[PDB]
Amino acid sequence: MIQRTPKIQVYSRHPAENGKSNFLNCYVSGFHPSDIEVDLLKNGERIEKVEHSDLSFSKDWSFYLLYYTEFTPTEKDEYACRVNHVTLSQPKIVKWDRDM
Amino acid sequence: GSHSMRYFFTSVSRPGRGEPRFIAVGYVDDTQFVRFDSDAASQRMEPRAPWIEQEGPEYWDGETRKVKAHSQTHRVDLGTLRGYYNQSEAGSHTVQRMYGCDVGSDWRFLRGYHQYAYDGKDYIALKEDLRSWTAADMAAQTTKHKWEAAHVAEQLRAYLEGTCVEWLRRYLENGKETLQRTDAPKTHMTHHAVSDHEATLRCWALSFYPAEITLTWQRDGEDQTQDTELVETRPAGDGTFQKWAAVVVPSGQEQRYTCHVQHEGLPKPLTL
Amino acid sequence: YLQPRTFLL
Amino acid sequence: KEVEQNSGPLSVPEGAIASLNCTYSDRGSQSFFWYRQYSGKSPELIMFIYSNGDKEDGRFTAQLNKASQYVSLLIRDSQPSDSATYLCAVNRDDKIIFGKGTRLHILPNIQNPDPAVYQLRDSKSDKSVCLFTDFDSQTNVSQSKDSDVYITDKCVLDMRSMDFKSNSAVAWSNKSDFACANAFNNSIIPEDTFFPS
Amino acid sequence: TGVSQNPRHKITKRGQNVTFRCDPISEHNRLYWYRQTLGQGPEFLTYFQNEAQLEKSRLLSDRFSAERPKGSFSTLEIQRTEQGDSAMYLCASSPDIEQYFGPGTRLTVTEDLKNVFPPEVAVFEPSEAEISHTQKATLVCLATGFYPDHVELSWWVNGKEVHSGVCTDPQPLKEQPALNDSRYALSSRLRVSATFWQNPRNHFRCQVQFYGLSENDEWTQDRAKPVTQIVSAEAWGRAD
Repeated sequence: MIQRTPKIQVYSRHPAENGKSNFLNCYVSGFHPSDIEVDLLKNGERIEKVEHSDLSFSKDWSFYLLYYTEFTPTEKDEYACRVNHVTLSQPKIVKWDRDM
Repeated sequence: GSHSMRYFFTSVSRPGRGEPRFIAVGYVDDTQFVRFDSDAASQRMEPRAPWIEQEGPEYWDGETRKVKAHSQTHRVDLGTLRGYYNQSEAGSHTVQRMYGCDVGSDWRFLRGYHQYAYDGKDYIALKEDLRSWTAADMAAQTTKHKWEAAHVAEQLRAYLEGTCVEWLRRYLENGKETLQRTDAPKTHMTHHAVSDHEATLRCWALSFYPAEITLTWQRDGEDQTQDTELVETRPAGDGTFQKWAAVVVPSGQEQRYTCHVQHEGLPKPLTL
Repeated sequence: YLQPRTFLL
Repeated sequence: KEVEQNSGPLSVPEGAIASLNCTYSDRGSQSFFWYRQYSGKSPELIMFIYSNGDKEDGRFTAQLNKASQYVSLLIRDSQPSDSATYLCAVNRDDKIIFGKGTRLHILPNIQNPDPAVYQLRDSKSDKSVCLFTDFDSQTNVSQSKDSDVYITDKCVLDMRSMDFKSNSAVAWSNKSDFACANAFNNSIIPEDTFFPS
Repeated sequence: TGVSQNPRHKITKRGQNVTFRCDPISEHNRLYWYRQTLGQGPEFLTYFQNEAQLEKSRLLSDRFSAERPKGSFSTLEIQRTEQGDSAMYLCASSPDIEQYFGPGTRLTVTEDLKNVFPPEVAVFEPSEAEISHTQKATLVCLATGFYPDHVELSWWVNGKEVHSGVCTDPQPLKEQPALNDSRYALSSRLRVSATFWQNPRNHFRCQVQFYGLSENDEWTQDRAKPVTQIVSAEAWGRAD
């Protein structure tokens, strides 16, 4: 039984522009098995109105999902992605950097 | 350019928690157009792109009837594979399946695929010639022998060479504005400095479709795959994709370096 | 368009 | 109908080519079979075909055309054991849907017809029967307008008969005003038909 | 070796319940039930994959119910049988799509078990005119007065079943066509050389196997119970 730890990318659909609404994305990929936990966080509190794409997989059979939420970036607000997976000793948190 | 249709199926046993999870998803190239999820309210096959909604009741009843059959058959497969590998009922186990067809620029059959994985590893696959099977282990031979005896490959080949090609063609014509588009990448660059000695620059490719792209770095022409950072191409959420590449080299001298984007929508290889 | 036949493993 | 076969009982002489065809309604079908069913028995598979083109197997040729949704079967050098109902079968999902079937009759080549009508009497001695035999394969027998006299059709022959073969039909009634001279007078019979006195 | 079915024949009073059984080929995960009537193809009834019933013909009545409890054998049951249920009930199994059929159960539904009669069998000996005219001798056998319409006719010559020269009708005919209760008739021929018939040492027996009532069935009348049985008639050669 192979296990594969997820790759994780936090990022915005459009160039981040303070004030203007956008979408915050969390792309988790390359993982196996498929039970995964993904939350989008605003100042460390999870956003409820998140949705995700349908589970699929790549040539190598590892899974990928996209979680996303409508959000209006600000300068003080911090956004994060929290992922948990059987291959993680602890939940992995990846903060949103608007230049990545 | 080339096109493809693929279906992706995931079946996950839930030991001691009842029926297994079944997810089915269908793509034309990089655009998902249908989904079925055993966990969702509808228990139908559902549209996921605008151009499939015009299909009528017979198509949806039929795709629903078939997706439930794939489901039933994968439910039996999970029990069979547990038996083949003498695994206990305590563990969760995953069967994955992909099949579909590519066509070329002429929209004629280019290749077919039909392959299974169990617990992440290859189990059995239709060979390129569509007439023989690669079986990964001694348990997968049991399936190979069942399928050779029952001439499964010939039936599969008819689906992949005829029906599949046929319906891909129909989709590509109904999703003409969506599917046959090309979005050139919106390029740009960013400059930062981690220190005085070494500064970082980032090549940016945004809003492009199809997802295929290549970002390479040149120091008067060579390839700098040392100190390189390429992220996997990623979906923007609106049907387009993103990607960026960045390398760190001595500050002040960064025009000996240049970033070359190559994508189908860009007529000549844009350099920056 | 799904394949109308299924094959047991 | 989901599966349509050529209509009417087919009659083909011993040694000729019999030919059956079939169309199916759903273009997504992938599995195609020809089944044979003897009169009192169950469907038995004779061949399958899954790709476009021709499949040869002994005296049997199947053809499949997916673009036109057409299945055929050719039997060359027809034996009497080829007399059966031929069933075209096509998959709808993971089950087989059958057509209504085409009956095939292989006719013996009667090389010296001598149509006669013989009177047979019982060995115990109710009725008695008229036997119309030795006619060629292009005579057919029709039933009485008598509701009180019965007529079998062109006697089907056992498929393992040998040396020399022939066709027959019987008729019978119970009442004294009934003879063989006028038994088959509602069927059309050769002018040379022997009526012994 | 093969798909098996029981019973092979079954007569049922209209209104009663009947149950057929089907033992498929043990490795076949897929099992099917069909119905067939004379002059038509097998009509699809239901489909099992292991123990789960996956499909049912949209026209099938709730009087029909099929089960395959442990994914092996299967039973099909009809409740409150009516006359339109009479048909051949076919079982079939498959590893994938190719179907392998059992020998069927042939069901007859009639208003009263007192409509079931065995055949009377008569042999008619060759005409002398045919003898002198062709030097061949045709015997005729007539099974008459029976219901339902399935009988099997064989010819036995000096203790041995013969096929050469034998010509049996494919289907029986109805003696009273303007009646639903109609009893049937069936004919057959055995043709030999004139010399073989003229030998009085030669014994000819027409044998008709009738399928009738089971042993369980309740017989209500004075006449003999019309059970599954064989009825024969015979003749000996005549030198004349």
